[PDB]
Amino acid sequence: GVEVEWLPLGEITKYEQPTKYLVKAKDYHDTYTIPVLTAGKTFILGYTNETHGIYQASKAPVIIFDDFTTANKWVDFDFKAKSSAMKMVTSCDDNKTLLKYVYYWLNTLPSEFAEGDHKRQWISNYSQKKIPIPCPDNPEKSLAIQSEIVRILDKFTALTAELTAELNMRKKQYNYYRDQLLSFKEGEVEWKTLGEIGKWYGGGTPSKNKIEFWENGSIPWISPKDMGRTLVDSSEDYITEEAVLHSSTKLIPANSIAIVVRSSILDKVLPSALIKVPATLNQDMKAVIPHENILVKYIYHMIGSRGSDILRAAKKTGGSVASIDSKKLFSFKIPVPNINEQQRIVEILDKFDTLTNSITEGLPREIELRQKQYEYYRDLLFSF
Amino acid sequence: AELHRQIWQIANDVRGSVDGWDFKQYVLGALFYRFISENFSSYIEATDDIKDDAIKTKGYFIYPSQLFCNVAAKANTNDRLNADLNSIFVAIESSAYGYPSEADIKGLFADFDTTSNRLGNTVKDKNARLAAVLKGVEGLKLGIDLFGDAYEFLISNYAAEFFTPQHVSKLIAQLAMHGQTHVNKIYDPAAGSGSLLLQAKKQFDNHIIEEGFFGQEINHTTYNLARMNMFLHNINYDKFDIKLGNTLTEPHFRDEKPFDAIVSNPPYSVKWIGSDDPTLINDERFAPAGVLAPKSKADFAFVLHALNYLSAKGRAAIVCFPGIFYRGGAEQKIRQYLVDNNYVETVISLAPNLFFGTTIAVNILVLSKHKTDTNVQFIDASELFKKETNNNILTDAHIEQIMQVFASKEDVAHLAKSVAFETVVANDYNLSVSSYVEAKDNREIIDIAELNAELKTTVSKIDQLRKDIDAIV
Amino acid sequence: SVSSYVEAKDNREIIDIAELNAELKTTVSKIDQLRKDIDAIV
Amino acid sequence: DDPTLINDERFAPAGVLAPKSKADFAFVLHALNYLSAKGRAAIVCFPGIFYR
Amino acid sequence: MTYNNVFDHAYEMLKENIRYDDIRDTDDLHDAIHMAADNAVPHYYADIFSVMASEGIDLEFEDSGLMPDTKDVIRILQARIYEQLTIDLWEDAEDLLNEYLEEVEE
Amino acid sequence: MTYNNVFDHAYEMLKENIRYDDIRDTDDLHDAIHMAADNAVPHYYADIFSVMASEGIDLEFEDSGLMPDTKDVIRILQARIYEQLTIDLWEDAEDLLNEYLEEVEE
Repeated sequence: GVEVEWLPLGEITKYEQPTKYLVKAKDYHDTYTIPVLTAGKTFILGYTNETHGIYQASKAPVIIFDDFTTANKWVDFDFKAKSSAMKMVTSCDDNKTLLKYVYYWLNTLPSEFAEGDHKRQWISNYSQKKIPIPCPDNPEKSLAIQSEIVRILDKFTALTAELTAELNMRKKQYNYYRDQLLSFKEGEVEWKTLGEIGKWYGGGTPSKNKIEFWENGSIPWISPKDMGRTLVDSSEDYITEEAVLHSSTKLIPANSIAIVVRSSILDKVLPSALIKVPATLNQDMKAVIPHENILVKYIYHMIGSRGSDILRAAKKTGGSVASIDSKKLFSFKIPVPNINEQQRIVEILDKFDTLTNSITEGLPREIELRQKQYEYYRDLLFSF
Repeated sequence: AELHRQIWQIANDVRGSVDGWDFKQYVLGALFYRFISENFSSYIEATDDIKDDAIKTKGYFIYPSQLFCNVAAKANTNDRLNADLNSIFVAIESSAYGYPSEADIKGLFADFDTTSNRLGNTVKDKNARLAAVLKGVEGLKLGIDLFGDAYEFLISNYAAEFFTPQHVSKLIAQLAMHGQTHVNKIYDPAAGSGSLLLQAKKQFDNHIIEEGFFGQEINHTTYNLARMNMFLHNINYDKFDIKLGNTLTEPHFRDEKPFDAIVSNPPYSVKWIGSDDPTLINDERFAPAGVLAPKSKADFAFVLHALNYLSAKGRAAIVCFPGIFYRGGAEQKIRQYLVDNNYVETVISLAPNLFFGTTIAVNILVLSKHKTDTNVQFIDASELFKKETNNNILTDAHIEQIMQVFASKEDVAHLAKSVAFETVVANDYNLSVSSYVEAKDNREIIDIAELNAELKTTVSKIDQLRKDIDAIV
Repeated sequence: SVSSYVEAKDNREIIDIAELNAELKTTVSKIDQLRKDIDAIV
Repeated sequence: DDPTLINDERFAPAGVLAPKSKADFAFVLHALNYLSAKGRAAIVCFPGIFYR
Repeated sequence: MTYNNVFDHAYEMLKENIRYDDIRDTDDLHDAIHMAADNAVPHYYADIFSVMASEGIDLEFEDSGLMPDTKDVIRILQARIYEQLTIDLWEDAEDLLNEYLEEVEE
Repeated sequence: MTYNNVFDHAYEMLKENIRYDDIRDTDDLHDAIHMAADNAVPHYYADIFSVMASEGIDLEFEDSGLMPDTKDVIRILQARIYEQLTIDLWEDAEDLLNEYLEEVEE
């Protein structure tokens, strides 16, 4: 690019409201076909894609989400929905814009777009200005010098897309690959009952009226809002060392595991993590320490592989927000082999998920750092 | 706190166990009757009588009628009613509030003591109930100016629907003040209660006394609690009035005055139909506006009422809504008329929440008639410790941050600053475009995140290697 | 109810047909690493 | 019981009473007294019984 | 405080934005709906839950993009109020266009 | 339908689980709190929003693990009801242990 000029945004842009919608059908199960794309995670379940006055999402418009946000951007990928607040941005001119280009340039200004605090509509403000343009090279080689840089950006967006795809296939194949190996073990491995591997501790919760018991401290606290991770070394909450006077808790060792028993299961998969610090957890979950006949990683990956059946074993317990009983969680038998079939196969499956799992020794250290430096390469490339 | 907590507990014992809007009237009547009981005692003993009798003077009665205007008797007070516990029947107070409210001569502020109503199911249920209530009321720890201080929480027992939080009262007090030691203070349209009227002059009575406190409000029980609010807090008598009615439809005094300071607090949805159905198209104060205020945005009708009653020596201090870009075509030009001169001095935003379920912050518009003329938008969002105001509710010195910003045009990074007159002529006169200074701006570096990612991929290669090796157990 | 709840919408996966698929993903990913590393210098 | 409802005729073989906030099954113990040999009852309940 | 109470304020602000701006376009007046209906929602807690406990409105969205996927429950409730009011003002604008623009001919 | 109305049902079911089970332990009776307080929450829409519009309860959690991070807003409201009731029944159980177990000595 030889000549760089700043141009207003609304000069080469047709903005429009979405077309009229009546798409409140009562069931929109996965057997249907349209991609309903929304804000945040841009996918809700399907609907029938024809003859509803559907906007049908042609070859490359873009969108904006939302009222109060005006920041979320997604490529209209192939042919998708119009999902009732998708305000549409396209161009009248076609020989200059190629508005995936201005998709790639619109996410380069986080100045005002990182401030969502008040209740406003911002349509005219981004409708004004600005954008950097290779004008006045139009229409000879304006988009021709943009071809190299959109090749850069398209290959790098493709890098992010393929990394998400291989992370998906990695976790899928790894989740099932945990369980031809290490499973149906014969013959014949002792079906040792849980709780006969070690005196595991219940939990306990202090009341949060006392500021002296709550304001400071260094004992780590475990609550299921901080769970959902893998290999928790610390959490959001550190509880007071004096507060164990009436915490009704037990101080557990530094090679422990922890398991939720409230409101994560009965809908989805219960998480688990190697907890590495001596910590305390609440009423609403349980702390598990095993005893000397084992490696604790083996019990961890055993529960993390058999979670889909130990949630089945005591699933309902009424229609409650409370969940799985203590007794049927206590009374499950896992195969516990000889000592040679612990450390080797747990180093196998532990090296495999320390390939996978977040963060340190994992793929996200690659993925988000590529995202960060991709955004920085965008900002470095787009100056004059 | 010191005696906030003990009298707090003894008074919150009384709240049980039904809807407090009705028996709060009995609580108001009991505490008001006890304040009369001790105020008139403080007059007449200034050491003679522990308890009184029924005297027949009619001259010694009429001396406080022109002076205090609470003239019932000597021995019809709460210190003297405690001999008559569960006194059959309940509505002798309905007699005992009538002859103090004869009050024809002179200067009444009466037609006022109709708080203690009659419900109740029968008379004996009322008798046992007010016996227990007066037992809890006299059982309060007496101690002496702080006696209405717990009554402060009695005006905020619902707000933990519209009175004030106290830090806003101190803010509007320190914005109406100071440097204007001249007649008069104060005027108040949409008065609500006298809480925000209180801490301006109740702290600054020794600064100057000038004239009366001028209120007006709509709701009848709110009118009653407002006209007892400044009564109970040891403020004087003479011109401290609150009138009844809508301030828009019935403003008075018209002549009195272009004032020196006003305070207010308007609620949302206080609407009225424009533009107009009434004769306020042809009024004495909306001719400066040109076009008039629409229905659901009746807040700026108060601020167009405000420039009527204010002198160029004096200044304004009111609060408004952040829900604005231009508010229709009939208020963008009203904001244009506000910025058309140097009507607005400063504007100050706050932080969410530090209110009672709003959950958003507010605008605070401070006006005068004085030429500089830069529309300095000294907003704030942090800090503003908006979690709780209990960091020294007496003297926080948190406005000392704001008064220090108020000192001389403070251009503070990650804070507001003195912005120009024609910086806002470029915008459509919003609040705030400037400044909102640019926190959490984060970017990256070329090569630091990639040799890392290369090491991560080389960890991934040997992970692939022992994946391929360990396919056979 | 616990009984009976007869075994609807229950799903499992495949052992090693998806591992060489992810291996092909990684062989695309090596030249993805190289196309990032070469294009990281302007 | 405070009342005489321990010894009533519709509660002759069954078992101990139904408490206050879980008064659903008092209707169904009332049900199978008022039924013949022949026919059938069709009643509705909360789902959330584990053993209550 | 029903749904109809909030609908009356949104109704009157719609009549303001059609009337005193004198706009004769469908799309610009639907942007005026985006102005007015968002400015007619209540702000107190109990005044929102009274409309939520009233008739007309339901809990569930149609567009989950109106939801901030976080603890902001009152934002979700306010967005549901906004969505129901925008549907009713689709119908109300298709009424009041041909109702009002035929009326202003003088 | 206030918060106190639901608190009375949870109060009486707590007195049931302490009384007719005759449990003399803190932890097992707090599991009985987990039984009773979860079974005393309402189920109608307006009967939940009337308690939410009432006093006592607030919107925000302390543990966000009670929140299903999804469209289930009524689950979030029910979990807030559950959390407020479990705190009040912490205090109520620490009352009723030494209030009741001294009473049953006969």
